[PDB]
Amino acid sequence: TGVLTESNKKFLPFQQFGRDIADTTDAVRDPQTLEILDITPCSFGGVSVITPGTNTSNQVAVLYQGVNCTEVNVFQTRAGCLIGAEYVNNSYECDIPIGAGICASYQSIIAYTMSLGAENSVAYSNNSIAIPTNFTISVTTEILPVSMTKTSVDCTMYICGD
Amino acid sequence: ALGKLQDVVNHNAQALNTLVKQLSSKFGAISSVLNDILSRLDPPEAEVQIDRLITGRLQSLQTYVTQQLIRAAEIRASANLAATKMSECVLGQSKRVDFCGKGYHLMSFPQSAPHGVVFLHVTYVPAQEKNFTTAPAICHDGKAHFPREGVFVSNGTHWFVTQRNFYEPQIITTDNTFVSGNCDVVIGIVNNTVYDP
Amino acid sequence: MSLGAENSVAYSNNSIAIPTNFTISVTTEILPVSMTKTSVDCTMYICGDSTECSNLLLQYGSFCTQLKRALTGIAVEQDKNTQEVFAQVKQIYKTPPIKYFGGFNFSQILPDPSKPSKRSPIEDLLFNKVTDLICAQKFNGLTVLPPLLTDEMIAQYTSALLAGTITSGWTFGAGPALQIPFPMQMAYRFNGIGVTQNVLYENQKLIANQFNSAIGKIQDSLSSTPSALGKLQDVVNHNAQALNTLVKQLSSKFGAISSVLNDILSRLDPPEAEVQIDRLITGRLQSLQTYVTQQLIRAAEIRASANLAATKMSECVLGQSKRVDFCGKGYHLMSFPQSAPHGVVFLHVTYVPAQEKNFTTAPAICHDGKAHFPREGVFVSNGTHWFVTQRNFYEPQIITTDNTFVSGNCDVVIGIVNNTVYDPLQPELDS
Ligand SMILES: *[C@@H]1O[C@H](CO)[C@@H](O[C@@H]2O[C@H](CO)[C@@H](O)[C@H](O)[C@H]2NC(C)=O)[C@H](O)[C@H]1NC(C)=O
Ligand SMILES: *[C@@H]1O[C@H](CO)[C@@H](O[C@@H]2O[C@H](CO)[C@@H](O)[C@H](O)[C@H]2NC(C)=O)[C@H](O)[C@H]1NC(C)=O
Ligand SMILES: *[C@@H]1O[C@H](CO)[C@@H](O[C@@H]2O[C@H](CO)[C@@H](O)[C@H](O)[C@H]2NC(C)=O)[C@H](O)[C@H]1NC(C)=O
Ligand SMILES: *[C@@H]1O[C@H](CO)[C@@H](O[C@@H]2O[C@H](CO)[C@@H](O)[C@H](O)[C@H]2NC(C)=O)[C@H](O)[C@H]1NC(C)=O
Ligand SMILES: *[C@@H]1O[C@H](CO)[C@@H](O[C@@H]2O[C@H](CO)[C@@H](O)[C@H](O)[C@H]2NC(C)=O)[C@H](O)[C@H]1NC(C)=O
Ligand SMILES: *[C@@H]1O[C@H](CO)[C@@H](O[C@@H]2O[C@H](CO)[C@@H](O)[C@H](O)[C@H]2NC(C)=O)[C@H](O)[C@H]1NC(C)=O
Ligand SMILES: *[C@@H]1O[C@H](CO)[C@@H](O[C@@H]2O[C@H](CO)[C@@H](O)[C@H](O)[C@H]2NC(C)=O)[C@H](O)[C@H]1NC(C)=O
Ligand SMILES: *[C@@H]1O[C@H](CO)[C@@H](O[C@@H]2O[C@H](CO)[C@@H](O)[C@H](O)[C@H]2NC(C)=O)[C@H](O)[C@H]1NC(C)=O
Ligand SMILES: *[C@@H]1O[C@H](CO)[C@@H](O[C@@H]2O[C@H](CO)[C@@H](O)[C@H](O)[C@H]2NC(C)=O)[C@H](O)[C@H]1NC(C)=O
Ligand SMILES: *[C@@H]1O[C@H](CO)[C@@H](O)[C@H](O)[C@H]1NC(C)=O
Ligand SMILES: *[C@@H]1O[C@H](CO)[C@@H](O)[C@H](O)[C@H]1NC(C)=O
Ligand SMILES: *[C@@H]1O[C@H](CO)[C@@H](O)[C@H](O)[C@H]1NC(C)=O
Repeated sequence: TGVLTESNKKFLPFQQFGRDIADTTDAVRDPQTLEILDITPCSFGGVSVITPGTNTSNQVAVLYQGVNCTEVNVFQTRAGCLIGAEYVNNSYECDIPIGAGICASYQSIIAYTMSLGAENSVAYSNNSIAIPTNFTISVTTEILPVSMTKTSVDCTMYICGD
Repeated sequence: ALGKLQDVVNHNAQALNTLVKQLSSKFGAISSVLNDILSRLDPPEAEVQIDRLITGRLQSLQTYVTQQLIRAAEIRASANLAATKMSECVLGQSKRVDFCGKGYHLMSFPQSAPHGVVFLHVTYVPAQEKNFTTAPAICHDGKAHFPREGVFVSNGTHWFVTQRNFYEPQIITTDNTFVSGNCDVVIGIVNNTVYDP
Repeated sequence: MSLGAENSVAYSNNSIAIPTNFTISVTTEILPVSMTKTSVDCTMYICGDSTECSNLLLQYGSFCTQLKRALTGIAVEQDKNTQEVFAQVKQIYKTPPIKYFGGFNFSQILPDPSKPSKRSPIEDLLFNKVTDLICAQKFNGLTVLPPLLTDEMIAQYTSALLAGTITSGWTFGAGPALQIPFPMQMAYRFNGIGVTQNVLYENQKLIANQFNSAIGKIQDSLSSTPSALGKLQDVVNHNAQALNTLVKQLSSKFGAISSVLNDILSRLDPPEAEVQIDRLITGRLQSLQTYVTQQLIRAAEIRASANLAATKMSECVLGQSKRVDFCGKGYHLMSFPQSAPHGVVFLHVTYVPAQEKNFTTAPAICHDGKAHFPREGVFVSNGTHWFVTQRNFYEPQIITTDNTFVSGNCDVVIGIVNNTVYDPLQPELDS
């Protein structure tokens, strides 16, 4: 199953079919008329559903991965076509990752380019220094997994039972 | 907050559930129940059906063991990191940056958690910074004076020497400065008096 | 093979070697951070458009769900690895408009305004030097997923880290960014490795020239060597190779009459077609499981490398590290992060001692029946006179009460030599 586009490839007279580097057909010669056609498979995409928690809302957005918007609140991203989210020029922290610098959040569902950080310009000069005059004692949490559940499998009973 | 430990627990349960789920798979055989296969067929074809079930179940079990081994390696690496943190953050003060909390590390406290450890990192964070005019050295009597442990700061009219991480201005003296060379070599040296005790 | 050039160290009980000069050495460390994110449609890959094949595939159970879940875990893991290595500052720092840092030149590592990508010349070189197969891989139901952080944003994070380190030293890592002049920052780093501030200040122009020359050499070395960026390219190669192998596996009969499902359906009745499709499904499923297993092992290796890269970014770039060989060869001074495709390159600026000279050494000096020990240095003799100098640079100073401390009598100490110890107070009271 494929689209048959015009081909610029010059086949030798014996050759009938054409193959990719990976041994998949990319070209063919028509039997009725001796012309070369570029066989290209029909478009496919990975449908991804972007949703907030169900209790908060039931609105969803659909991302078609790798599919241009013209071949399927519609916005075009490098990741694919995003339908059901409205692009906002504002930048916020990432809530739901879409990819290619695009993130989604619920406020309706909006898509935006995520802000890396707040912008700070340090006042560097040849002869000025900044000295702390006070301190904060900060306690922070680090959570590390140490062990897993210990599992034993009876191979004979699992495969065969009694 | 405790997502990582729960995730590990979730994976183990999920893996077992998947393995249990695999028992309900025909694997290309007439039935997924061995007892039905024995009850319904003669041994020459029952052997073939049992073989199909055995190969599918064995493949499932091998897949489960392979994922378990990869997860075991990941957990072992995490445990080794946790042991390193326990030795270096709890049993000692660490000069490594960001190893034992954000900021300058002071001490750490271990807390047990299911399948895990939680480290409470007590760190010192500088705050309320103030601008000062600074110089590399002080020129007094044709000699260059450098801070032994601090930095030279000026509030606009007077020069003092203070510790780098806290503002504590002190009079510039021979006690807290050392003399190396003449003033001319140093770039940016400023002229100020150096007190003698 | 020869292990090494042969050197015999001239050990003697009373001789020490003291460096009289230094070399500022910049070295490159290349670390992989992330891999290509791959997603596989299990049904499309194994069966394509065949309904009968999908129906037979359903009998095997949740294998497809397991493979998709594992790939999804790897895909999120790569983004997490990139966040851990690069997103370590919540403030995007910027360099001052006047790029004067006491004679230190950072043009090669700072972002270039002229370039549209806003990357440094070193970063641009790194991107250039790391590079219908893709179409076929896409056509077989395998999809490459874009990285969550784009290359420009990763470059922006590296720029923020560079701006923070250059303008603020190590303060920004541990808290608010506190401005410090770059020569004073370099002097602090010199103090960290045990060399006094005066050595940096007196030789500031020489140190700046050495650093600039080293940075230029680093750019030339990366540009002129094919195998400098081998590790990142290898990772890219493995991912492409794995996909190619998986695509190649579709052309395998796997013990069946044909490798084409459509031919099997067209030529055979369903009782034997089911057997042939089963053979194809089991072979393709085994191939897919094998691919996922290698991907998981590689993901673990890349995760370990990313954890190491994050540790280097925290300890070498955001701080000065006393760990030996962790942040370059030599005594570590500072480090600079540069973005690279699927990777980070660390420019480690280190202090290497050079032009060492022999001196006669003693553990202690005996004066007035008392043993004097150096507070911070070592006792050296040039043949006739005794001086005390810092261990890592030769700076002879007169032995005085100020730089020595008295513990015990001379007799207990072994190897003690007799020399005068000057008193600062003696001229003052005398005059
Ligand atoms: C130290 O002084 C500098 C300049 O004298 C201060 O930097 C200014 O900060 C304000 C407030 O954020 C900005 O609006 C200016 O644009 C900054 N100037 C420059 C040249 O960057 C800095 O805030 C002072 N530091 C402290 C702790 O007061
Ligand atoms: C340093 O910061 C501490 C807080 O971190 C300041 O303590 C506060 O002082 C104000 C006014 O004196 C009180 O209203 C607060 O209740 C205090 N907070 C705490 C936690 O004690 C302290 O005054 C600051 N010191 C300087 C010199 O600025
Ligand atoms: C810089 O700090 C010094 C020391 O604190 C200041 O000198 C003192 O200033 C106070 C108030 O102006 C006077 O009462 C003292 O008599 C001063 N001491 C001496 C020894 O003169 C100085 O004023 C500060 N400069 C600025 C611009 O704030
Ligand atoms: C720091 O002090 C030195 C010596 O007191 C100053 O050097 C003198 O400068 C004046 C005016 O430029 C000359 O007339 C003298 O001949 C200089 N003497 C010597 C020994 O060089 C120097 O100018 C001072 N620097 C500052 C910034 O005030
Ligand atoms: C310090 O002195 C020792 C010995 O006085 C020197 O070691 C000699 O080095 C030369 C040249 O490499 C060799 O031919 C000798 O055999 C070495 N002698 C011994 C006893 O090992 C050493 O080179 C001197 N250090 C410096 C920096 O010149
Ligand atoms: C320390 O080494 C530096 C070079 O690493 C020396 O600087 C060189 O000095 C010579 C003669 O003065 C010049 O011809 C070179 O061009 C200098 N090189 C550089 C890179 O500036 C310096 O002289 C040495 N110092 C000592 C005390 O040995
Ligand atoms: C910093 O280094 C850069 C390059 O490392 C210097 O730029 C060079 O400037 C010279 C003189 O104008 C040109 O001939 C070169 O073509 C420049 N190189 C590049 C790569 O553009 C720069 O002058 C140095 N100094 C400062 C203050 O930026
Ligand atoms: C060891 O170092 C001392 C001090 O640098 C040298 O003593 C000086 O030597 C020079 C040249 O011989 C004389 O002009 C000075 O007057 C000496 N100073 C004193 C205080 O005597 C000494 O010569 C060096 N010894 C050797 C063997 O090089
Ligand atoms: C170091 O100095 C001490 C004290 O001046 C020396 O001890 C003296 O040695 C002489 C000759 O052996 C004796 O006549 C004195 O009676 C000793 N005095 C004491 C208090 O013991 C010692 O010999 C010197 N050591 C060296 C290696 O020169
Ligand atoms: C077949 O028919 C087409 C259409 O009439 C003609 O153009 C062509 O020359 C014929 N012969 C071959 C060998 O294709
Ligand atoms: C000091 O800094 C300013 C801007 O930061 C610069 O214009 C000036 O040239 C610097 N001074 C010297 C002596 O380089
Ligand atoms: C000093 O070293 C030499 C050989 O290096 C050795 O023979 C001698 O015994 C040593 N001196 C003492 C007092 O042990």
